[PDB]
Amino acid sequence: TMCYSHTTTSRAILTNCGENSCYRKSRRHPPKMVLGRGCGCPPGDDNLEVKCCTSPDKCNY
Amino acid sequence: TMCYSHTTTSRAILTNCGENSCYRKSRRHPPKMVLGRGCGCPPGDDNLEVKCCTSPDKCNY
Amino acid sequence: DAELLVTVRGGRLRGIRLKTPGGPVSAFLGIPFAEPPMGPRRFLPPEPKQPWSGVVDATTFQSVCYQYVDTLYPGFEGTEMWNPNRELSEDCLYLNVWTPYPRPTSPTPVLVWIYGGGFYSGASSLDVYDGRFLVQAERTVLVSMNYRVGAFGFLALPGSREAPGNVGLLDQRLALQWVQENVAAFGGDPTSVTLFGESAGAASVGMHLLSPPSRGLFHRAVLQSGAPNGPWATVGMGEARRRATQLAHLVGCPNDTELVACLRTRPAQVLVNHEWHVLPQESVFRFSFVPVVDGDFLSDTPEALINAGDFHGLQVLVGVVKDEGSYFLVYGAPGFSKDNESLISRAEFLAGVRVGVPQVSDLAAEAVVLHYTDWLHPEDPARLREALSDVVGDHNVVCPVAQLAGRLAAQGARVYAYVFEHRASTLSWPLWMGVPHGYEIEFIFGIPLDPSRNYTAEEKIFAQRLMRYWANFARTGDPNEPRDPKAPQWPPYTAGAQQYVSLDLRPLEVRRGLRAQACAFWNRFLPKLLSATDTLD
Amino acid sequence: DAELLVTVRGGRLRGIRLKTPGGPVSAFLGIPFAEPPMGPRRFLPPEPKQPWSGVVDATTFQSVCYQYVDTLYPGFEGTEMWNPNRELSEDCLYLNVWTPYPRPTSPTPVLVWIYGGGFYSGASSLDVYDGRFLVQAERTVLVSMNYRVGAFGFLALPGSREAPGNVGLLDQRLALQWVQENVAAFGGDPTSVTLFGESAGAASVGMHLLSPPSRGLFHRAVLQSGAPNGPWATVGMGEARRRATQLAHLVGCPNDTELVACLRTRPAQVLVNHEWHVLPQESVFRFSFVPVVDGDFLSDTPEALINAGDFHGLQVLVGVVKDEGSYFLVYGAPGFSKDNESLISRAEFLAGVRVGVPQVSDLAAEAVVLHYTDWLHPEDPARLREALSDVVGDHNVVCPVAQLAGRLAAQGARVYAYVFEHRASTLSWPLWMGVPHGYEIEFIFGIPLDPSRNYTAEEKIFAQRLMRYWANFARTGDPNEPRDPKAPQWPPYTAGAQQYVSLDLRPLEVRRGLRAQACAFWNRFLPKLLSATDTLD
Ligand SMILES: *[C@@H]1O[C@H](CO)[C@@H](O)[C@H](O)[C@H]1NC(C)=O
Ligand SMILES: *[C@@H]1O[C@H](CO)[C@@H](O)[C@H](O)[C@H]1NC(C)=O
Ligand SMILES: [Cl-]
Ligand SMILES: [Cl-]
Ligand SMILES: [Cl-]
Ligand SMILES: [Cl-]
Ligand SMILES: [Cl-]
Ligand SMILES: [Cl-]
Ligand SMILES: [Cl-]
Ligand SMILES: [Cl-]
Ligand SMILES: [Cl-]
Ligand SMILES: [Cl-]
Ligand SMILES: [Cl-]
Ligand SMILES: [Cl-]
Ligand SMILES: [Cl-]
Ligand SMILES: [Cl-]
Ligand SMILES: [Cl-]
Ligand SMILES: [Cl-]
Ligand SMILES: [Cl-]
Ligand SMILES: [Cl-]
Ligand SMILES: [Cl-]
Ligand SMILES: [Cl-]
Ligand SMILES: [Cl-]
Ligand SMILES: [Cl-]
Repeated sequence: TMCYSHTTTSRAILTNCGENSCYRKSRRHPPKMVLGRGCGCPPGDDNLEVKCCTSPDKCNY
Repeated sequence: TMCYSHTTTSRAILTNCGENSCYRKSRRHPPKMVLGRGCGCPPGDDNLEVKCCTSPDKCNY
Repeated sequence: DAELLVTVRGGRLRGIRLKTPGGPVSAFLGIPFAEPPMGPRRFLPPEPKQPWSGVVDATTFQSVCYQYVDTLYPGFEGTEMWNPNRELSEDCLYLNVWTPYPRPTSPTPVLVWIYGGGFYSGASSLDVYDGRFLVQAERTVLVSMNYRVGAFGFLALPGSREAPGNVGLLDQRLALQWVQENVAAFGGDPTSVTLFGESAGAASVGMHLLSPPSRGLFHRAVLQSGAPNGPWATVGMGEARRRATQLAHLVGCPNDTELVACLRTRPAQVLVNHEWHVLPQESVFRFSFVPVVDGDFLSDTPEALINAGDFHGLQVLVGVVKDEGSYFLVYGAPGFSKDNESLISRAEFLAGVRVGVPQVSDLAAEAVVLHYTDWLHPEDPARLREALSDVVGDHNVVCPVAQLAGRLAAQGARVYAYVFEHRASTLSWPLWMGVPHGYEIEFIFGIPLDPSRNYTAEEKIFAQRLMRYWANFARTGDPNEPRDPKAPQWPPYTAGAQQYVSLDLRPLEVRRGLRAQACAFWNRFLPKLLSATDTLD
Repeated sequence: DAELLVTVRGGRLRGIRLKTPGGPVSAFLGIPFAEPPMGPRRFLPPEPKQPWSGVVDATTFQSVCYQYVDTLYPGFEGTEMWNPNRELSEDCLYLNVWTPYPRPTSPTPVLVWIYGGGFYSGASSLDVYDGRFLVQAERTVLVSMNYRVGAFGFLALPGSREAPGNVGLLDQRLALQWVQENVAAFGGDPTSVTLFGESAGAASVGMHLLSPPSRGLFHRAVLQSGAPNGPWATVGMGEARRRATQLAHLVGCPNDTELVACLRTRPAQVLVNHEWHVLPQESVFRFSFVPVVDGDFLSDTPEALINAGDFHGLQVLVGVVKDEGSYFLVYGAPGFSKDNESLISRAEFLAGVRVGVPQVSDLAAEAVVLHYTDWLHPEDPARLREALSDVVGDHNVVCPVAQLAGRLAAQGARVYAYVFEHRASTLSWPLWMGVPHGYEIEFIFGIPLDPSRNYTAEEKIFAQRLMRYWANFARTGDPNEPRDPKAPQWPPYTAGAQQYVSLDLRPLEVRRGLRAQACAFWNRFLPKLLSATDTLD
């Protein structure tokens, strides 16, 4: 799947996660600032919310 | 002086207080209901307010 | 003549013919419906008048119930107009029947009037309550009764057998029972009986709605400028015995029995003398003796009942005048008198709020001030005049009525709501007061028709039009003509849409929202605030 | 050519000629005004750039201050538009000068731009801050600087010598000093310098007003959609060291010295990674690192100073857009996204209030809901959309600005106030958002003049007209043409009358009251309530 990829300090860019999943890391509570996107499914935390997906393609938007 | 005169249970009526003063008894605090009028200057209290006058004539209105 | 003679379960009566422009009416005035509540009967519920030999003279109003006489403005129609006109007596439980001429054949609908007067005053004999024009113009039977007021009607030592409280309301009920029993004798139809009252009168009506023993005594209710859930309309049990005991001590008294016994020995006037002392104080639009939530007549607080109650099969007419709060401000609020334009300073305003809104935390007045202040014009005296007239208006009347109206509609009833906004050309209060509390009545009763009074032509029509509205409601439970285009339709008030009409010299106009934003403060938010300010002590 | 060469106290520069429809402009981009705040200098106030040998290339913007990049909506102009466009560096303290062509003779007035971005983001290089059209059209000198943001600019351990806080504001000051010293080299008149900013940019401006060491660096101030007394604009000392210590712990650190030492060893990106954790939470329109009330830069809270301050001899221009709160709602408030019409339920509304109005008692939200609810239409989604957009709008911007505006006017200043209410035809946010925060800028800077962009004819005029307003203020301290009838007059905002104008495609229109009723809640009443709800714990 073609997914979004970036960090805290970079623009979003498309990337071939291909085999497997994508993630969308953000601030769990308001303001729900997006903290990053990439390939895989990384742990979250009290402050970090991670939303995982596989199918839709560029789904981690 | 010609002054107003009545009780708790009667209409106001003019009367010759003549020599001396008139009074206007009422509820000290809101509602400041008028409780009576007549000749003289009677004591008041916590609940009763008495306003005295002599000159104006029908002044205890 | 011919039909001034009439016989009721109790005995014979002799009435009198009243003249109207349109034609004659049959009046029967001062019919005894209870054993006079004197001596040992003072403070006690009414007993049915025992039957009499002979023919009772019913050509003239019987004495007004013993009450306080409002003398604020000596020689002033606007206040004197509601003052007692007949002699003053405890022996005062009499009622009056007006009926068309000639007496109708088939049974006609009956209107019953309950006067207001803050539960401390009132009389069925007041010139403005003359039933002659209403009966003549809409051929219906009109009945009104006197009921005990002040302490004689409402002083309560809750749980007491000697002073149960609520007996003034009991007086009203006895009369309603009398009507079931005797109205057919006048062409009246006991299966079609509508209640209409004003202010305390309205608040009563609202209580017969909520008191089951009365539900089978009437079929329709009209509340004008009042409602049982008003803050002034009911008092608690704790409060009530506080006031009765204060009065007792004030009068030298002295066990609830020996307390009331002693109380019963005092002249009536001694009791009225001390009526106004027992008020918690610093307030306008509050009265010493009013109905109690005793668990008897009312089983819960009017608000509690209104919420639970099922109201299917009921039709109610509710309304208010355009400026409810105005005239009450001259009874305390600083800077207010009728003899000027009462252009208050921003500082008299802030002080008045404390008056017009009794015992309420500091933070609460801020909240009122927050809402009723135009922050574009915080110091404009004229603007602060109306503002405090609204504070009092909305708190005591427009929001209790509008709440009720919404709760009824939502729970089975069909409701019609109005705002009366037309100032009598004969009005004798200052212009700043606008259309004040209690000045729609003279029109409802068609008094403008009286040619010896100085009303305009359009007004004589207005009352006619209005009487039709009331008559159509009593007959059908719907005010607007059985079938009348292209006349604007008066739609039913509902909880959502919130439609009402504005009764004035213009045709019916439909508005939405009965002071909807203000009432959300009084009804929704304020109690959430007081809940908190109280758990801050 | 000819005048792209210019020499300043520090050394030689080489500028560049920018093309405008109207004609050319001289730009000098990326002038070093501080010793790069790196290594041991991180968190430390700026030191003046030491002088250089040679000629510095000033034909292009220098790197953007190290900041967080907003990625909410990948590939979306409306957010990406404020994202960094140059590379990202701590070595970022550079400024830019635009000046007419040919360089004016007699000294001309100087405009200085301070960008916003919630104190966590921003750059002088943003396409929407191009100074070319403003300078060309109104021949004035335009200067803008980069200042440190996020932790690099505002992380504070109050009382610390290693991390004093407020250094981002210090960066702004150093540049203002640089301007006194060097602006004459461009035809600039250091005795006529006007500050204008937006949002955090505006809140800064407002702080130079209240910080004496800066008072002699400028003569006029324009605050757009922001103000120092906004709830988001300053943090307390206690709070600030809480946040800095949280960040420290989050980054493995580790005595304030060894704390900051360690902190200084971490990559810049590691610090930005953890920026948003340290927020007290459950809020929109709140940011981790903002100016502190340390007693140094500001001696008291902006509110305290505004109240005491004397402001004679000052002219201020204040304004807001028509829908300030709208776009922030997509960063949390339930039911809000840009990709539909965000028609919320009455229940998402009630939940949003808690978001748009951070840490505030339960009773307080009721009070908001009480005010922002149309009780005629309590469930209307469209109505609840705007309502919450106003709650956020008024709380964070329109009421802090309006308070300020009134306090200034009342205490010596001459104030002019506007409401910008025109939506860019090129706008890329949904229609429900109306005229959102930060979308008057592109017009002020005359960007519609750029022919490679797709603005309408009327709009190109609008910006011209607007630029005139700003230019007239900087020159004279009065926006409306020195002498121009029959053009509507823009009157000064005062505490009472409260006059403002509505900037749109129509001619100037004069309104009274900057959300006057709403602000009375936020400013007058709410704090009386929180005072009480807090002494309820
Ligand atoms: C109106 O009259 C009353 C009593 O005389 C007084 O309280 C008030 O001061 C007057 N208002 C004026 C003079 O504006
Ligand atoms: C708008 O979109 C967002 C995210 O997809 C969602 O929260 C919300 O339910 C939507 N609103 C609708 C469908 O009315
Ligand atoms: Cl007569
Ligand atoms: Cl007989
Ligand atoms: Cl009389
Ligand atoms: Cl109780
Ligand atoms: Cl309920
Ligand atoms: Cl009360
Ligand atoms: Cl005030
Ligand atoms: Cl007809
Ligand atoms: Cl029927
Ligand atoms: Cl309307
Ligand atoms: Cl309203
Ligand atoms: Cl270019
Ligand atoms: Cl050199
Ligand atoms: Cl770019
Ligand atoms: Cl602190
Ligand atoms: Cl002050
Ligand atoms: Cl906060
Ligand atoms: Cl609600
Ligand atoms: Cl011109
Ligand atoms: Cl000047
Ligand atoms: Cl306006
Ligand atoms: Cl407003």
